[PDB]
Amino acid sequence: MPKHEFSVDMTCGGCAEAVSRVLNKLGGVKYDIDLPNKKVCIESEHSMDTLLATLKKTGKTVSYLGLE
Ligand SMILES: [Cu+]
Repeated sequence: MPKHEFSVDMTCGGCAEAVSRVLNKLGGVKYDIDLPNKKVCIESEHSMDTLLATLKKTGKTVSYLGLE
């Protein structure tokens, strides 16, 4: 499917807010958000690639994990 975990840095909550403000702008995405483990579980018709170059605009320590 197009289920896409990214590990990120949100060592302060505002990074999750920022990430949301990023990804939301994409539109079709939805994304669950873990703060303590600093992760975004994105599930999106828009591919991991499309996600990457969007999520990248946060410029956190974003690292993409496997595709489900
Ligand atoms: Cu932060």
